[PDB]
Amino acid sequence: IQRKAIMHHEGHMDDGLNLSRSQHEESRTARVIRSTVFLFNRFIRGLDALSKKAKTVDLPIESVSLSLQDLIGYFHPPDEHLEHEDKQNRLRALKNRQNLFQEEGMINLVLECIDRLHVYSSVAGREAGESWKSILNSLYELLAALIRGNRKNCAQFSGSLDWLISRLERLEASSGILEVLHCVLVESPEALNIIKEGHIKSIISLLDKHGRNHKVLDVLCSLCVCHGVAVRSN
Amino acid sequence: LTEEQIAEFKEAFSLFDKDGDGTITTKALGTVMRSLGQNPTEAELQDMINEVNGTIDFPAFLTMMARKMKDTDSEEEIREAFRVFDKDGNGYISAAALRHVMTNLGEKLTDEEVDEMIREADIDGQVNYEAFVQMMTA
Amino acid sequence: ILELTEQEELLKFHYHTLRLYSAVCALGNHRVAHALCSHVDEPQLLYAIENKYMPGLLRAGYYDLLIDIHLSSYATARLMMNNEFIVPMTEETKSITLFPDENKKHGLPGIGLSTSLRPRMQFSSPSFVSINNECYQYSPEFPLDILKAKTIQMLTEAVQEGSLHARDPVGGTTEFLFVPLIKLFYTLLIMGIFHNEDLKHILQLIEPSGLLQMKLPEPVKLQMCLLLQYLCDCQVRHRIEAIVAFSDDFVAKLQDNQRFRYNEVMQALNECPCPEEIRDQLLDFHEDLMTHCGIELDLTIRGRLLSLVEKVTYTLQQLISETMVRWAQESVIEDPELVRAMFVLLHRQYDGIGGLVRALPKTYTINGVSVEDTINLLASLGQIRSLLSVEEEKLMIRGLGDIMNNKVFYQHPNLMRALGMHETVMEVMVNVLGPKMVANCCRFLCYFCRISRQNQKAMFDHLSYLLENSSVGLASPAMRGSTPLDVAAASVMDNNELALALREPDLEKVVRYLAGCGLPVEGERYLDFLRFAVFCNGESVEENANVVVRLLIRRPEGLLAAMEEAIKIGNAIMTFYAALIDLLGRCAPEMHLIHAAKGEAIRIRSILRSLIPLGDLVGVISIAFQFCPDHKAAMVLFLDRVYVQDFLLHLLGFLPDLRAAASLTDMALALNRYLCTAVLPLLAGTEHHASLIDSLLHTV
Amino acid sequence: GVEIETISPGDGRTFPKKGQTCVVHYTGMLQNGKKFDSSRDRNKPFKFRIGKQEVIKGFEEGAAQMSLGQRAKLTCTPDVAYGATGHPGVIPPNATLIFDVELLNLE
Amino acid sequence: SKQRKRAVVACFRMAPLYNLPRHRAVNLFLQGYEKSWIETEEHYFEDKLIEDLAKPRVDPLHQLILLFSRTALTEKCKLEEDFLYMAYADIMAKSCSFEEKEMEKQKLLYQQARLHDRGAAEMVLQTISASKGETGPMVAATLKLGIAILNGGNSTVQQKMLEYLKEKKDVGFFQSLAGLMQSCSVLDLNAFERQNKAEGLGMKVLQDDEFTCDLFRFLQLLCEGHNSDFQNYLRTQTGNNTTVNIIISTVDYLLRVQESISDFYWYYSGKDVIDEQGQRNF
Amino acid sequence: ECLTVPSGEHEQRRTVHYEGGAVSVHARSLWRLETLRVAWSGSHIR
Repeated sequence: IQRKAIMHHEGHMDDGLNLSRSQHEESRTARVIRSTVFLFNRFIRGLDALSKKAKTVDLPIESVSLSLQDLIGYFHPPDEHLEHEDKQNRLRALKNRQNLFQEEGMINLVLECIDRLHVYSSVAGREAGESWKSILNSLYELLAALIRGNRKNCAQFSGSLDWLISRLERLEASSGILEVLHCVLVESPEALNIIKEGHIKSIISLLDKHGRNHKVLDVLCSLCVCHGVAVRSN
Repeated sequence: LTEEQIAEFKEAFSLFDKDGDGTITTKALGTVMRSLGQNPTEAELQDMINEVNGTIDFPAFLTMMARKMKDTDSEEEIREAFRVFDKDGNGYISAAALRHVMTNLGEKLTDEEVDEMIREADIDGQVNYEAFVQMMTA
Repeated sequence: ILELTEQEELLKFHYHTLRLYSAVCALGNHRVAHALCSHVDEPQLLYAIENKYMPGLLRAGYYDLLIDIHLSSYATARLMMNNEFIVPMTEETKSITLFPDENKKHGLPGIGLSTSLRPRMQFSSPSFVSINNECYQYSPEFPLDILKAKTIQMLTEAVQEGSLHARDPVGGTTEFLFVPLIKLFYTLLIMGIFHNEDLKHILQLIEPSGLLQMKLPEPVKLQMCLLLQYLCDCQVRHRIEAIVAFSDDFVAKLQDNQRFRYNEVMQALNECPCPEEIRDQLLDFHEDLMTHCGIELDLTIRGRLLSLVEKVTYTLQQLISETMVRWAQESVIEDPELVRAMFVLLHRQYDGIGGLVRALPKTYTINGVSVEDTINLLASLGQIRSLLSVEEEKLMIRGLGDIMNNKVFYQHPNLMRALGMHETVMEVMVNVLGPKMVANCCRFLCYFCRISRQNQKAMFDHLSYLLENSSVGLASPAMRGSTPLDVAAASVMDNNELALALREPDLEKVVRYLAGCGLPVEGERYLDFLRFAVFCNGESVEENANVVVRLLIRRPEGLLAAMEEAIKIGNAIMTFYAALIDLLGRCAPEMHLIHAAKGEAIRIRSILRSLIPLGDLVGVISIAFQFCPDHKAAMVLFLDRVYVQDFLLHLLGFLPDLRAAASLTDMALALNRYLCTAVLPLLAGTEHHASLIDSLLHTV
Repeated sequence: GVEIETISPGDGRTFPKKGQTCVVHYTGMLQNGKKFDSSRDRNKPFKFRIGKQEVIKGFEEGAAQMSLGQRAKLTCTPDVAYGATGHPGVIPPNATLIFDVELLNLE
Repeated sequence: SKQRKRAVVACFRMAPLYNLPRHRAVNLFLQGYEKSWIETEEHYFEDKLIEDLAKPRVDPLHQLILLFSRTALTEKCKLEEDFLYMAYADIMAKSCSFEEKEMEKQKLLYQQARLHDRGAAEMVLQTISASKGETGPMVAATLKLGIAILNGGNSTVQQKMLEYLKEKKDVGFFQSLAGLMQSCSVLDLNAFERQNKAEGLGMKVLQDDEFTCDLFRFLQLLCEGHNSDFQNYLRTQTGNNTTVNIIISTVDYLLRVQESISDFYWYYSGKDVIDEQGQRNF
Repeated sequence: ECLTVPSGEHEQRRTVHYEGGAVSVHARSLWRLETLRVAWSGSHIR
């Protein structure tokens, strides 16, 4: 149904519009959605200004990092000291928030924000862009936040795995990508069937660059075994 | 069905099989049946092949062999079932004994079925059982 | 290694390396397990058994590597066959006596009688030479009695030291002391090792009637719970082997008794023996034994069962009933898995009757001849049940082809549905769909459906699911015996009862899948299935038939001339309308119509008058002298039911049949075919008599 | 191709014949000293047949050269090893093999 | 009819009485023994057990009830089977002269007191709310226990449940009740006809009946003793979000059963000598 | 069925639609009321 709405002098019998009220956290998240989009499109347009031509022409920085830490705190998983009933109440609210950001597609917005960011190595007056490492680190941590519960959101996300394994070898912020990839590959065997040989060779290569990371071995262990079963070829 | 007959049929079919995936030739049906002591005519062999492709499969072979076996077994069973009664040797059944033994275990429904037998049995009352066989088996 | 106990980065990383080595060889990768046997250095694990100064992390890691490399496959293999209880019938099996020599106590369940099947293992040698299918062999090998004696020493050691409450213990926690050790002993107990000589020792260690009366952390007693549950299952195994040993004595008495009673009644010369003739004529041996056993409920032999039921009433049960409650009391418990494992054993100690109820419709007796085929079939079945949880399809097809070639598969068709292996096969097929693997699975199930009657009930209990995947069956010569739709069609054919037992939403699914055929070849398979769904014995039902014809008067979808258009144009529409006219010919019989007007039977038959209004006769004459043998018989069957002797003689011929008496050769397919199709017109005449005498001389 | 140094001899001259099962306790390592296999270590005399040709080829050339109770080092070419691919899982590609083989008994 | 005649032929065909080579008879004896004999009585042990758990720190019984309470509070979108729960629901639910009526009031009320100190009402009340309209044997075991708690009409348990549904405000329980009452059964029209003809030829109808007699006896045992607050609460349902007037729903279920009884009348409106199956169903 | 506005990545979401099914519970089926008056804007609705 894409029943197109127009006004009319009379209408039909079937213009009986019924009413139903929202909830408080739903209104909260929706206002968060509008504020979030309205910030990040300013941020993207500032990067499009300071990418192609060199101007001053201004860009949002500290409000963005502040809002970003806020949204890191906003998807915080509930603790180990809570009542089990209240733990699952807050967990239910958490998954509802994750799903409401999933459907509006904030993830791809954040991903292209990374794409526009992940350019140079410290474009702009780098007094202002001094916090570049912190901004990318918080963006990877937020990207780790928006997945860890939902099977469906990470299995939907799983198409963009190739870009992540491409960016695995940046040597600068790769721990965030590795954490995101780990939390994705735990909860969806749809993603495990996607991944292929050169990806794994690249992961072993990243181990062959960055010393001895126990996290990498957790990744390979997760890729070895599904929720209950195993994959032989991997 | 008996066990070692199934064992012998399986062993004969696999014995004249080579590859082992239920694929023997059509002409070896006569050979495998005459190894099993079965020898019908040529057109009956052809009708049983046409009942079955080129590769004779296993269970329908067992089913047709079950038909050919349970034919003679059904004759001997209708012999022995009325050799339970009627010790003289004439195969003749009195109708009061039909009222007795018709309500036997298995079906044992109401007076409808025994009236259905007694309305048409031919009663001289000693009744030949082959009329009963022709009656019940359509 | 013992100096690494504070290099904590290196400690954590190497712990994760052991975690990964354990994680790789999960569930039967023997090809990778031999490679780890190269890497793991086999006695180093034996040394890491006993190193009482390693950290508990690496302690648990090496015991897990030991179990995962050398033990896990056969451990799972007996974990699957814990619940099957099949047993041969020799005097060795009859040698079991249920009880320790008229005592007043239980058996102390480490008894090595064990006449059950309990499938067994092999081992490969991990030498590095050329391949002998060694990577794909059974499993890498390992010593056994060394492990047995040293783990017994580890147990007695850990008991007689940790019970004194040392502030030492090896991995800091007693958790790191006991947990991998108890885990190893638990896995090694299941594998048939620890025979009676050391069973007595370990049950002196734990029973005395000690281990269990210590003070523990949580996962230690979780492992102890699993140990105790396995002991309960060994009690059940012994119990059922004993009751089969009793029945072997008991049944022959009943056999001789009722054959002797038959010859008693036969021998007498004295109506009133006719109820005895009635009693000797149950439907099968089932109601025979039902009367024979229910007669002992309210012959002096019945006193032996009266004894034996109270003999198989059954103090380990009562100490369990103490200590589970005590653990729940004194030590208020988190970890709801432990709570579940607590109360399952707690309920099970009282539901020994009900667990026995759960058990006995799986046990089974087998003659001593067929033992190896049962073992081989069960091994292949355990193989495919292991393959359930993952190239793979070739292993599956090999396993199925091994299953296809067994005597016992036919000598004991109760046993197959007793295993539930059809449900396993169907679950594999579910796991495939969202290849030719499905084509083998459907083939096995259709091969399986017909081997008895009551098999088909159990196959019929999945038809709600089974119709939903109809679009797999498509244009392929590998379609007969290959569609899931063909599995549903295998689920009907014989049973008049089950043909009644299905309901209308299945047929709703069918006609929704059939309404999409507004073009195809694929409709004729749906119509074949419905033809199986209406007719079913040689005489049709009406109850399916009314609903089928009603839903086709929704959408059947100049149709008479359309067939008579495109003959010479590719058999698809031809056989399609053949199938559509075959289906509609299976409604409105005569016994409820020609004998008496039954109301709606007239109106369905009038609807059948309403479609193809005897212009069928064009198809009758047009086929018979050219596609030739097949379609015409379907037209005959449509005419024979819905639709005097002048109109009979109007229809005229068998002359083309007689015209090819030696020259043929699809003409050689209508030969006997119309020796049963042109017999329905029993209920120019000289010309037809001449042609029939010509066919008679052609068959002289 | 094989470069056999007799570590410890047996009698030197009683080298086997075809159709005889050869009893060894080998502990082979890599070129780089990395130990990978040791038929000593599982306490099991490995056995094989000359002419049936299961063992690798340099090991087979050493199988007709050592004597009754002779210990020798069978240094082999990685051509004569599993090959330019090597063993899938254990031996890296073109690993030059260094053994320690002790032939014991015959049948 | 037709297949009955071949059935009579088959009744003559079972002439192998006890040829029965050696073990087919033993196998069928095992079948018949398991079928007919093992259904016995051990079932005194429920009183002993539920005595024996309440021997004190929190009670083991309270751990068990709290286990099922937390398991019910998890979100699954579809309940499991959990034969642990299916065992212990029945184990608890089997534990329930003017002087004799005095005594049998008090023993029953003490046996309910053994449970509803331990939050026992709320596990049943939640596990009803878990399955949304699914009619599994789960729900039948819960309603058997919920009846065996409210059997005498304890006012404290009624107030307990009202305090629960006023605090932890849930529409999913009432939505679950409406989803249950939506199907539950009707009588029949045609499955009797098919059932009868299959019965005649081969040699259920209300397979979901005793569940309905438990569900409505449960709803009866929520307004025993005239909890006028709780009788009003079913109708109008204020403290939650969206109301579900359950009483019009039970009127509609009654209307369904009315109509199907009326349709059973017309089928026997003329033949007038009613079979055993018609009486037994009716 | 509920009033909707089309989904992510569009128009820049300027068209109006209707849609049944699960978009109703979701985010973009939501509308904020406003009236004329500054004071007593949060009053009842008549």
